[PDB]
Amino acid sequence: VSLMEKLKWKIKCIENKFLNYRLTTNETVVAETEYGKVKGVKRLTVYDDSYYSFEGIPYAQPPVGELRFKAPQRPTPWAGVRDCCNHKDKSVQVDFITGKVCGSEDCLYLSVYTNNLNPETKRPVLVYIHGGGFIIGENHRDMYGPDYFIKKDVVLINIQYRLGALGFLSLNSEDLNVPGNAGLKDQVMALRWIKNNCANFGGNPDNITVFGESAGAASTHYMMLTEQTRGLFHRGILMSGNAICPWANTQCQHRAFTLAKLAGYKGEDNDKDVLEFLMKAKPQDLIKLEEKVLTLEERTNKVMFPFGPTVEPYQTADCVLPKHPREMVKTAWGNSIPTMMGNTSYEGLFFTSILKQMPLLVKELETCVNFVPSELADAERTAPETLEMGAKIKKAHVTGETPTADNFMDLCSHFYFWFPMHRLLQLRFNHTSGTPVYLYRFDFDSEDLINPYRIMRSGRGVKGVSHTDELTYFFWNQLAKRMPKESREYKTIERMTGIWTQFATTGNPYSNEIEGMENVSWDPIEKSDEVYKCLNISDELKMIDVPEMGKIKQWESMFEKHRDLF
Repeated sequence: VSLMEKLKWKIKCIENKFLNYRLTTNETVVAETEYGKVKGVKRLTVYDDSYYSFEGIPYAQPPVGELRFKAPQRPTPWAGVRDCCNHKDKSVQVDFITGKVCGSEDCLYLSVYTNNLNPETKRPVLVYIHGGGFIIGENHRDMYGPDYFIKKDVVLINIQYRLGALGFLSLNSEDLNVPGNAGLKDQVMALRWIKNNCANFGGNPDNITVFGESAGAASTHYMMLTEQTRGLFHRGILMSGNAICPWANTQCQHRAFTLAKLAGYKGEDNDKDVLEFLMKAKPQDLIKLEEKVLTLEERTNKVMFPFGPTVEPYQTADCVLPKHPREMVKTAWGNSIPTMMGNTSYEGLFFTSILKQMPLLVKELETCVNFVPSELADAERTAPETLEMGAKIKKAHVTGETPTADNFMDLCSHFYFWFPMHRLLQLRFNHTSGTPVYLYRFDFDSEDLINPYRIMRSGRGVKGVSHTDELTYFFWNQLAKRMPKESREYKTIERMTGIWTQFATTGNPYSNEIEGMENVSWDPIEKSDEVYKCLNISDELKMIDVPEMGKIKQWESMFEKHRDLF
């Protein structure tokens, strides 16, 4: 991020401090939890609404010392009142604006918001799992403010979970009890807390919806796949991602050794001696080196992150992912709850700044071998079958005689988002009770209201609807402002939170109380459909055939000889 955007951000951090004070009221309130009483507080919004706020509710023991890299343990209870009028630390990470390491190992918290702690009827409970590649993110209100959703009569809960190597280290040796996925295990313990405790805040434990964007959508989907969570919740919403995405899962068992070596370890490639070294390292020292861990070959093969969700090398009682996601879909409990999925209209537009920076990436489209699904390719990407599959992808995305940045971005929309969604829809239809899945396509562009991922990405002034742009219409953030009621942006806030609340309530996203829906016939996708229908959300709401369908089917065609892998 540029100096000018860094200054502008610092100014916004200070203004947000002042605003937050102005919007804090003096109406403190106490709620019960299974581990002790919590004190929260009423806050106002810039729209002059109000909500009860409890932040910093622990759902697990701080995963420090000997609990580092291990599955979470339940927190210790308390006999008095715990102060929850302020946020806790985020998980250790690199701050994207500043570039410096920030956060704490002491990060296993969730926050609970609602406009009314004693409603006459128990309310639908919406649980947001944040994205950020499993390496960044938080539940702080300067990023994920509940100010729009508290216009609706819901309970909203935003969780944290461990990030990076501290959340996703994985070792083969069973003696060591570091199988992987500690951060997903965190999410499991948070969802158990929510089911056990949401009643204390006016939530219906029999009507919980989990939703997330990007890594939070992959997370939502993992929570729908694992047996650990069977029946814990009742709707899911996957916003630009799922567990079949190529970035959502990695076998990272050798990368602990690599990270240790970067941190100054000398010794053998031996899980015990490697874990021992990493157990004494300063957490910030490990997070700072994480960006250096992937090899050139891995980055070329499109491995996005060194640590993340993984298939666990052995079983334990707390095992979240015992098989590859596609195998887990075959027996998944969550195939049988109402689900909504969708993507933006130009997902890969996110990579604009990356292509400016590294313009030789566009030369990858000359053969497209690097984008062939890894299960079909070779690591060297030189086999003739790999070249033939790459030629198919190239037909789908290269529109003229020389590959362009736009073509690269288009291909990215499909490789990282639309293709895995198609794979997941088709696999799930084979293994479901028949509960509906609905599709949206977010296609609303504005520069009048933005979110911090636009600064991260250097996307100011870039026309089109990038990955992450929909977050602006769900959550308040410190770059936001009060929008006039008549504005296109306000109307889109109303619509998006309306639709999500409607879905959370009923399992059907359609409502004629939502403005612009009077001619919308939003039907779920069927097995028999050759062409997906979606609600395209722009200035109007319109059911259309997914514009991306053609390319989706071209990607599918790479599996003609290997239909069992599709």
